[PDB]
Amino acid sequence: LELRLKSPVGAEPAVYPWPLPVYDKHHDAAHEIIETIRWVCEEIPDLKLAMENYVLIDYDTKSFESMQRLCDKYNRAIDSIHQLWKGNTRPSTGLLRHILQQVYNHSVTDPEKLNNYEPFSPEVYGETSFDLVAQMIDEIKMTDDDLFVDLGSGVGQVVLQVAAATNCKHHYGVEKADIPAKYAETMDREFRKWMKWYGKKHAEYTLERGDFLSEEWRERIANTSVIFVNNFAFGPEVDHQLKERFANMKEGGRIVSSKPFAPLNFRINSRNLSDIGTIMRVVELSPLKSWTGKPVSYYLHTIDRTILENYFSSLKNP
Ligand SMILES: COc1nc(N)nc(Nc2cc(S(N)(=O)=O)ccc2N[C@@H](c2cccc3c2OC(F)(F)O3)c2ncccc2Cl)n1
Repeated sequence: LELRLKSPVGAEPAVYPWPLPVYDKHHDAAHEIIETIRWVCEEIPDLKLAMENYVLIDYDTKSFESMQRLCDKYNRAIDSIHQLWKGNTRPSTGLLRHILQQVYNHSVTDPEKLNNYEPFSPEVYGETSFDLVAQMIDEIKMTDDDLFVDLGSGVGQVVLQVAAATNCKHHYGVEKADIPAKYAETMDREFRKWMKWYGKKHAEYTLERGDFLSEEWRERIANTSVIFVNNFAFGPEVDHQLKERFANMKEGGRIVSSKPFAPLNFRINSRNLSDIGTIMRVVELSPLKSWTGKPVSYYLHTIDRTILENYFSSLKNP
């Protein structure tokens, strides 16, 4: 009582039990199977030739026999292609969206347990966050010298997306809450397994449980080159403590957030020398400035102590 999908790169097969797991009101494992097959067919043109036309539309998700026949036809077509080949790149954006959703559906079995009613919740990642994170990746252009940290990483979705798209030395996700941090452990295993199944490359990453406001995390923030933080619902105290942590970052250190940490129009004077605006540039970025999603904006902060230095030089030399 199971369905098996052979890996296009010879990794362990994907095994699903029957009856197939139900994900949410509108998605299930049956549709994930058909979409997986269709993605592999795009990835391998020979496979599309080896597979008969009708097979990827003439199926019945409510029938074991029909689902088994679909799986069989794909498995046999993958077998002939492996026969032809007898004789590790980053995933495309479309495949990655599919992989992240697949990883989530296999990891977060109980969605009520998450208790996230907020916008940008793990449950709606594909609809809201995925495209926005992709636009953010294109805008900040990270290299192998960069270290990326998502402060309050939930189930680790942003970290997985960034690790699958960039060549940062390392990507970290830190989450305090027990339930998301526990789900993140499964997300991590499911992501590595599925990426191996597709034969797709990703950078090194770590998902960990912890408080980003802890003593251990003070020096970790100071050594981070790119911080991602959804500070939208942060209270003044968490916001205050975070600014203190950012104050130890290196020149050129960057912070990508949902609310700015300093005003966009900050003008250094004698009365505001204690403000974070004295040591960081801030710009409002928006995909609307070929975006067709929500009219969102995000904030890029760049550590630059010359703001403070130029002010002191202006006072000594008028
Ligand atoms: C508006 O309602 C709302 N409620 C809550 N709780 N959080 C937010 N957050 C929020 C608000 C706005 S805004 N400025 O248009 O109001 C815009 C974006 C977010 N969140 C984004 C996010 C946060 C930080 C840096 C970002 C970012 O996206 C980025 F990639 F561009 O760089 C998000 N967060 C968590 C996971 C995935 C994603 Cl993608 N928004």
